[PDB]
Amino acid sequence: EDYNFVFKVVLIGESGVGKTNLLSRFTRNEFSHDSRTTIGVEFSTRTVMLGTAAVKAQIWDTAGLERYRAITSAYYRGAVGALLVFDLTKHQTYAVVERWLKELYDHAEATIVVMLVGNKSDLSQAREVPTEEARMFAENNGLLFLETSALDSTNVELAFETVLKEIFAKVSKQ
Ligand SMILES: Nc1nc2c(ncn2[C@@H]2O[C@H](COP(=O)(O)OP(=O)(O)O)[C@@H](O)[C@H]2O)c(=O)[nH]1
Ligand SMILES: [Mg+2]
Repeated sequence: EDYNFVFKVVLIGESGVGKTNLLSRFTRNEFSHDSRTTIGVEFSTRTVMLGTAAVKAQIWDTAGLERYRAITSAYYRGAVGALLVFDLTKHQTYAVVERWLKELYDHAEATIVVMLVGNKSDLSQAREVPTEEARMFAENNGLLFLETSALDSTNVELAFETVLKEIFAKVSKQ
């Protein structure tokens, strides 16, 4: 229980993109295919060293994020980070990224650090979203960017640590 900050980081994007498995990989180094999940919303935690600061990352996840729900407001409330995940082998999951941003900014504060994540990079042979295209989008929209694989661990820790360093930088100036 050595930590100085608690950072709430929510995972968002279409179902099937890998959000639950980015959580499990980062927090438990685990990867399932059909994940046992509780009803509604959950989080898992991981303490991370940022230089000499101890930060407790609170990673939030759910299966039904969906604007009609009463719970959406509470889900986003107090979030200082977000990973907006798409499946790089499914163009459709990336085509709705703008819509997810809008949903996110209706409920999160503008200071939230957002990373656009292209997941399933181990399947880059079957890619439908050029890295360059996704990268420019993120730059035009004030989003950090990375491609990850929750399956092969590529960039998962880096994804989370980059968001967390950006949050810490930011909140130090608040
Ligand atoms: N090849 C590959 N499959 C993945 C990856 N991440 C998740 N999956 C699979 O995609 C499916 C959905 O992933 P899940 O974590 O439940 O996504 P969620 O619906 O966004 O929470 C499951 O079969 C996962 O095992 C990845 O990085 N690579
Ligand atoms: Mg899930």
